This record gives sequence, C-alpha cells and structure tokens, in this order.
Amino acid sequence: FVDNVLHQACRNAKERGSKVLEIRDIQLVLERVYNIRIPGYAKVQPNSNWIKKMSAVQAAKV
Amino acid sequence: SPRPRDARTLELLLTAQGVTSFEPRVSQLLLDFAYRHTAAVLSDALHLSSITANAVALAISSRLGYQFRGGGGGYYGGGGGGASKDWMLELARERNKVALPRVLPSEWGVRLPGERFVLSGVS
Amino acid sequence: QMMYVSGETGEPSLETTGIIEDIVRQQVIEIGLPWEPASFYSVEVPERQRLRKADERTKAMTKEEYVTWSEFRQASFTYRKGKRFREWAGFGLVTDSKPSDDIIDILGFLTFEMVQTLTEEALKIKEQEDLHRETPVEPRHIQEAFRRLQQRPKKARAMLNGTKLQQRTQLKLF
Amino acid sequence: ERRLKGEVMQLPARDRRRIKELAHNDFDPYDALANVLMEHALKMNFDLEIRKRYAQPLAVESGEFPDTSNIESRMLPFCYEAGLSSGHAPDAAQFMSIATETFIKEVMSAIFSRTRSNGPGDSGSAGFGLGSGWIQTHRYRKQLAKEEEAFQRGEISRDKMGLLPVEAKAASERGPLGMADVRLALEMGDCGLAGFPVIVKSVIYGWREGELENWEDYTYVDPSRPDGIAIPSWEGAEPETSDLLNAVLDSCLA
Amino acid sequence: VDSDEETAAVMSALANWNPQPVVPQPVFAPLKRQYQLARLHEQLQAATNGGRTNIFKVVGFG
Amino acid sequence: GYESTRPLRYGEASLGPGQPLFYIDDEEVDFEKVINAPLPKVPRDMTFTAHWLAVEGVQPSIPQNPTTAEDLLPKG
Amino acid sequence: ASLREFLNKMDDYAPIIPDAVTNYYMTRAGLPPPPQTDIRLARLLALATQKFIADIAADAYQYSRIRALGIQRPGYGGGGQGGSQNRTVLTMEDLGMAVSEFGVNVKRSEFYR
Amino acid sequence: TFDAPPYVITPEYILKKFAGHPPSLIVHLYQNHFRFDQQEGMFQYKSPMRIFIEHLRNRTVPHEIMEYLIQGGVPFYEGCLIVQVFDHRTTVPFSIHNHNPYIPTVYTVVLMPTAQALHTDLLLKTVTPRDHMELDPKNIYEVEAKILLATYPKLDLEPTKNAEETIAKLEKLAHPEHSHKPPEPKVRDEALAAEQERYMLTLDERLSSKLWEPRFERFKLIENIKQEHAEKKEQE
Repeated sequence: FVDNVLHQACRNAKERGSKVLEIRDIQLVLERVYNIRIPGYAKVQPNSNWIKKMSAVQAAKV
Repeated sequence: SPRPRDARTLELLLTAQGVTSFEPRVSQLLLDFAYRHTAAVLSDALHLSSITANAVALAISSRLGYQFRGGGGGYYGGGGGGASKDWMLELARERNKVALPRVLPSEWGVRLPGERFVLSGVS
Repeated sequence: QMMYVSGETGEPSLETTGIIEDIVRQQVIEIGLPWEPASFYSVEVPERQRLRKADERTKAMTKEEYVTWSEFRQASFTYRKGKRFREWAGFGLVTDSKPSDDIIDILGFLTFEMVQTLTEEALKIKEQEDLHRETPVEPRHIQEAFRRLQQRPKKARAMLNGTKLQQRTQLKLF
Repeated sequence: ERRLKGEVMQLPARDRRRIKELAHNDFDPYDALANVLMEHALKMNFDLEIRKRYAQPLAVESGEFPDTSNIESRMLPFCYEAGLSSGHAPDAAQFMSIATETFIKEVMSAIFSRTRSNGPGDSGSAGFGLGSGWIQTHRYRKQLAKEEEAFQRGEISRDKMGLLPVEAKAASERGPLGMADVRLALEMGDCGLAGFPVIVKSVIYGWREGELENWEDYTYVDPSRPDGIAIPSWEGAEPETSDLLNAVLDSCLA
Repeated sequence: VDSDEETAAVMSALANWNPQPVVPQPVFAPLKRQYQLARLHEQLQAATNGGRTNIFKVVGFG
Repeated sequence: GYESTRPLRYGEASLGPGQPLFYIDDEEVDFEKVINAPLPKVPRDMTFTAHWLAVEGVQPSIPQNPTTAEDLLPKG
Repeated sequence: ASLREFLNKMDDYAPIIPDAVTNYYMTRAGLPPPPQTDIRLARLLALATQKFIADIAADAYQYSRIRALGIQRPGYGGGGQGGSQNRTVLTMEDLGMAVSEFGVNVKRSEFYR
Repeated sequence: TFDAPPYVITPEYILKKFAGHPPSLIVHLYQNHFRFDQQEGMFQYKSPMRIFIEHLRNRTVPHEIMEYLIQGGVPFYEGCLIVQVFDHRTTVPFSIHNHNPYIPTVYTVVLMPTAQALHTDLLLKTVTPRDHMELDPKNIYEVEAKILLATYPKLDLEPTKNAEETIAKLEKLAHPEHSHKPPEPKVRDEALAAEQERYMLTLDERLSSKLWEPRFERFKLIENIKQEHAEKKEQE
C-alpha cells in the first residue's frame, strides 16, 4: 500500500508543476483510487455543441 | 434501414476475423463500452490538471493498476493476470520438488482426499 | 458546550475542536412530501440508552451543575449568527445568494446532532481503550468514530458480490 | 460473397478511405519490449540519495508495522525519482501512517464480518457501535437480552473488560484467523485488494489449510454409504564427503 | 470506382488490423524479490568495481 | 439491458447537409400492454436419434442424409 | 423473530414470482429445484428478490417526483415523444439515478453519428 | 553433434569424465565470512551473497548471478559447475592502559543445471548486442526447441496395458531431485547492567543506535578519479 500510493502521488505532484510533495496529492490518490477519507487537514456542464445535437435529435423525434 | 457508422465497421471487422454470425446487439454494446471508457478516462485526467497529454497518460497508467490485465500478449506481455514469469518459475520449483504419491494397485481409482476436503453431510 | 452536554466534562484541546469543526464544515458543504401515495392521483382533496443515561446523569447532577447544563444546552451555530455562518459555510461559493431562513434553521438543527453523535461514539472508544491499558477525548478517538460513521449498509454493495470490483461512492452524510 | 460487396459499398467514401489507410501502418516491431526487457535482465547527485531506498528492512522482514519514521525514510527517494527537488511537506508522514492504519483496519473488518457471529451487544462501551456488526442466532439473542435486563436490574456484573457472561462465553470460543477464512472471504468479493493481485494469487495458489500436517488422510468411494464416501475410523570428492560438507555449510548458514 | 477492388482492399486492410498501446502493460511480482535483487546488484557492483575486476578468475589447476 | 428480444431500430436526424445523426428508436407504452401480453411459445425438450451416415464407405440415400443435389473427392 | 417460525409461515408470504422462473435461475446458479430442495427455501429466496426490486422502485419514484437550467443529464439517452397526459413515466434518467446508489452504472450515448 | 547427458547426473560421472581440468570455482570459508580465490575483499554470511552459499547447499547452478559468470569466462562442464571449497573454520579493548611497542580442509562438489538457468540464458541473449542483438525474440521458441533436442535425445515412448505397469514405470523413472518430502508448517541480573549501559549511552549519535560491512566505496571512487585525472594529464 505505501509503496504504491507514494509512487502515484509523486508523479501527480510533478504533473501540475510542483517541486514538493503535499498532502493534497496524497488525498486525491487516496480518495479516487481507494475510497479513503481522512478528516482534519483542511463541476462539469455541457457546452453549446452538445445542446445543439440534443435539440436536433429531439426535433427529429417528434 | 438506418444504421450508424462504426457499427458497420465493427461488424465488418468481426467478419474479417472469421466470425460467421453474430447477434444484432453486439455493436451497440461495444459502442456504449467505448463511451463509458472515454468518459471515465477523461474525467480522471481532468482532476490531475487545459488538459495535456501527460495528464492523459498518467490517468491511463493509474487505471491500469486494477483492470484490463488481459489481452493476447506474448513474451513478457501482461496477459492472463499479469504475473511475472520468474515468480511462476520459482513457485513451480517449490511445488515439483516433492515425490509423487505412492499408490497401491488395490487403491488405484478408488481412494479419495481426507474428510476435511470432501462433501460429506451436506444435505 | 455541545461536547459538555453530550457527557464530555473534561477540557478538550485545540486539535480536537479543530477536527470536529472540520468535519462539520465538510458535511455542511456537501449537503406532505412529493412522493406520498396521494401523489398517485391528479386531484387533491383537503383532508377533513441515550435518554436513560441522560436521565440518570441529570438525577446525579446537583443544582449548579444542572443550571450549567441547562444553559449550555442552547448552543447553536446559526442562532443570531446568520452572517457569520454564511461566511463560514461559503454560501455564495456553492449556492445563489441569501437562502431563506428556514434553510438556516434546518442546518442549525442538523449540526448539533452531528456533534452529539460524534462525541457519544468517541467517548465509548476512549473508555474501551482505557479498560485494556489496566482525561478528555483525543483526536485519534475522533478519527476512529469518523471511520465508523462512514461505513455503509451491505445492501449498497450486494451487486458486486462474486466479483473483484472496488466500491467507489460519495461522502456519507451522517 | 455478393453481400459483402453491398455491405462495403454502403459505407461512405470517407470511411472506406480511412479503413484503407490502415495498410500504411509499419507493422509491429514491438521494440518497446526492450525497456521492459532491460527492466528484467553545481549539481546534486540524486542517484546517491535514491539508492537509499533499499537500505531499510521491509515490514515483512522486520516483523514491525510501518510507522511515521519508516514512511519518512521511504518518502525522499520517491520524491527525488519524480523530480521533486524540494522534498515533502513536514506533515506528510503522519498523514500517510494514519491512512495506512485505516486501510488495514478496513481490510481486516471486511474479512472478519463474513466469517464470525455472536459478537458483544450494544449494552455499553463494547461492540461495533454505529458501524457494521455480525449476525446473531436465536439462542444467543435470547440469553443476551435476558442478561442485559438482569444487569439493568443490578443482579449481574461484567468482567474486567466489560463483557457479560454470555458475551464472554461466546468470545472465549473464537479462535485465531486462518487461511481458510481468507480464502472463503475472497470468494465473496475483492475485500479491498483489487489493486494487489499478487497477494490474491499467493493466497489462491498455496497449500490448503491443514493439508501438509495430514499428508496421509484419505477417504474411499463407497456407493452403499449415505454420501457415497467411506470415512476410515580431486581432493575430498563429493560422494564421500557430502555429509561433512553439509554440516559445515549448515554451521555457516546458522 | 470498381466495387470488387474496393471490397478486396477493405477486407484485406481489416484482416491485418493490429492496434498499438499508448502505455505498456504492467507485470507484477512480490516486493521482497525486487529489494533482494537490488541489494545483490549493489553488492556485486561494489565488489567488481563496476566490471573492472574479475574476482571469479582461477589461476592454476585447483 | 442488452439481452432484450425486441428488434433493434435506428432513427436518423440531420445536423445539415451530409451530417447525419443516429438514435435508438424507443416509445412510451402503457403497463396494461406489457402485463397483459401473451407469453412466447415453449420449445420441445431435448432428445436424440440415430441413423447410418455411411456403410462400408458409401452413404445411403435415406431421408436422414443430405441429398446429392446439395468438392469431397481429390482430383489432383 | 425466529427463523423456524418464519419458514413455517411461508404459506402466507409467497411472492408474485412464478415457480418456473425460480427453478430456472436456481439451476443456472447451481441449486437443484424444489423437488430435491425444500420449497420453503426457494420461496424465501424469491421473496428476498422481490424485496430488493421493490426497494429499487420506491427509489427512482422518489427521484422522478423531486424532479417535478432544466436540461437533462448527459449519458441517459432514451425515449420518444415523451408520453402523454400528466402521467409518471419510468425513464432511463430516474432508474440510473436510483441504481447508482446500489453500485450500478447504466450510462449510454444519446446519438451515434 | 554433441554427447547428451545421462538421465540422472551424478557427481561421480562428472568428476570422473572431467578429470585433469581446472575447477570452475574456488571458495574459501572463514569463521564469519567467505571469499573467492582471486578476490581482494570479503563477503559476510549475512549479506545478500548469502544466496550463493544456499546454492552450494542444494547443488544448484546460481542463475541469479549468471551474467557475472559469463563476463568472467567461468567454464561449464555439460552445464554443471565444479566448485572447490577450502575450510579454515576448524584484552581490555579501547583502554588507554594497554601496552604496545609503538604506543584447511578441501572439498570438491558439482552444481547441476535447472530450468531457470536456461530461461536466464535465453533472456540474457535477447538483450546482448552482437540484427542488433545476438538473438531475435521472435526466433526464441525455435532456438529453445533445438536445445531441447540436444538435451533429451531419447525418451521412453513404449505404452503400458494396465495400471500396474504404469505404477511400475513411475517407480522406475524416479529422479532424486524430485523425491523430497513435503515441507514443514510455518511456525512463530543482567537487566540492571543493561539498563546502566543504556543510561550511560544517552545522547550518543552513533553508538546509541546500535544498542557492519565495510565496502571502501569512497577509496575506490578516489582511485578511479585519480586514474582518470592522470590519464587526462598524460594526453597533454
């Protein structure tokens, strides 16, 4: 577990342009890969093209 | 009758591989699987971030830790579970070192394992 | 005060109250009826252990201790603190401006129960730890209580039986 | 073969062009295996710091559960591998140790809840509280309720650990967790080990529990029995000095 | 556009399909072996001076 | 939901000249229609028969064998 | 609440699932049918299945009702003209919302191009 | 053409066939460490090279260091290794008061080849530049096949008529290397002086931690640097 979480978190930290490892990276890995939440350490919407396609399909369906 | 593209394409690809018949609802199953995989991968890549190619590669590598341990890979290809071959070789070395069991002609074909490992008193 | 009413008469440190506030804030940020049988139709026609322990403790209480308990019972996050609570909870960052007062009252009702549940579980964990060795509650007891409160009923994973899939969910709202 | 022509010509020319362009792909040299094969066959010298990861015993080797100090020793080589030249935050090792303890507790709880029954009740301070508990049988439930009421009336006393007589009696009958329980639990679900296939494969491929002790335990096929089963009720050449050399080598290995 | 030639080309292209991966497929093994082999390689590299010294050499006939 | 025995139909919409879109064809139905419908037909149970495919290297002309009308002998 | 009494009261608690379906799926799973297995055990299994389905229905009805800006959620393509009258329609969106709480993903594409 | 090995290889056959040849390896064993004949340093029994000693106990070829054996040109005799073992096993320290003027047995054994050794050989050949590499992976299986033909030219292909004959054949074809028993199950005053010693070592940087394998890495690095600098100077 340790030699696995650390490996993922360090590369994730380096991705976003960081020179240090922080608790946020470890938290992201732990919450998204293992469903583990540790307390006490401090949105997507469709755009216009999708709406246009949906409107076209609805108009065809009537 | 109308039919979407990539469906004719998947069916032609299946035919080219020696399949002489298939049920109608295989193409749409494959299309929906592709939709789900794409959505999951890019939703992962969004959090690691505009999204770059490095974020996509890292999301794919992370996903590869708990699924897709199959395929038709050969020499040092991660198929059949993904186990290393040296580990399997040493497990085989440990197992095959014991002498084969001694069986008399009067118990050949009739002897069973111990009571702990058989289905007695199960009804 | 809220901890005191729930049977914690010690003096908790800064870290314990800090972690409790963190948990409550996370919960608040994460947060007839429309689905009754009358809704089946298109026409509507108008009609026509905790308590026992608390009682034992209150009986054991004296006059001054009882008065202090009664005064402390009225602690609230929101009462006369609408602006402070709204700034604390980041209302404008998660919802449109100025939700009605009923929402504020409901949130005040919910936060108190959150704190009470957390305290009551942490006390039991602390006592069980004390027994096996042979003071107030500490952050590790709060961590154990939080871990307990995040477990889900087995009905929510029955469709993963026999397979090797990981269960991934959202934050449970205790 | 006249239907294939119609199927292919029902595709528009763009799709046909895209499909035909696959022939330009330069086959599969699979040269990328080389790296994998290699994996198996003024300035700061970061390699010197990174090579320190292998100078500490593993938990399985020392028999000790990892703590903040060991995790701190492990962190820095990982940071230098990834190009994090400023190290880690001061508060990361404690967070990691807490997470590791939480993970192990979850795994063990999942395994235990599938193979055990008749745990302590919620009468006071002992039990599973607001978490997930075990199953109960009718007789245990009846006796536990009776004893809880009796204690409430003041006629019963708990032991030094706070258990009632029925709870203590039930607890004393349990035993240590064995590999049969783990194997049974792994047939019900992942138990939180989906990301650790090696552990699962180690469990599955091993000897059965109690198999090596009872090597000569046998039953027989008997169609006249209830279940069809009958239960029985050069200097110093090797050949002339191998034993002496083996004694010396065993002394060396200790 | 001859239909026979088009069909032959399309089917021949589809018969030889072979996709390439973006990242390689991982291979798994226990941690103990990895640590032990790393330590052995360190020790042998130190002993042989990076390959400049033959310690297995035998002089004579035994 | 992919084990359905209903036929699979597709409808076509247009995003413009030469830009078609395809959607699955569905339609809202009543519960009375589904609940009151008859069941499919039960097939017969498994069984087996026997017959002579060949006798001493020659296939007999019996109803159980294929007809000569409808590449088996070498001609090199 | 004993198991013996419950199994003895199985006459009054039989579910609406026909015995043929029970036998077919028990055989698929690996249990011989009630001729050799007790009929009461099979009835109990069918009753558990009915209870599970009724739970999944009560939710998704709650979801449909609280739903009565304003665009659909991507990934739940289905439907036609949308029914008629002020009637409650079982849609893919509500079923997906409900079964996400049980650990099931039912997402699809709306169009295919 | 080559001579194939017998069905069961024994130390007697190898030691008699290959008399008059130099041994493959020579190892000296001491009280707490061992070395090789031409080695300068030492290996401790508690070090990773302990693995080699285990092979010496099991009469197996040490594939885990096969590369290092190929680099040094170690000879093989029908895939086995001949090893000679030499056996030498059979006041007031750190006190200023001390005074000062300036104040074996021999064994020979044979290690036999295994399947992991052949796997290692092929894997190493796959990554050894000579086509590019000595062996192309796509040709691996074929190569392996040929090797097998040269190792087992004869097989027992006669059939049996009943189970008794099969039992007799299994009895007759037993191999010593595969005739072991199943393994064993896994198993799990001075106090005052020790306390005083611990108390007297308080706030000690290094001695406290203990309550030692010198590799001379720094000196070797200095020697390498000096050699490189001397070579560079000689150029000018």
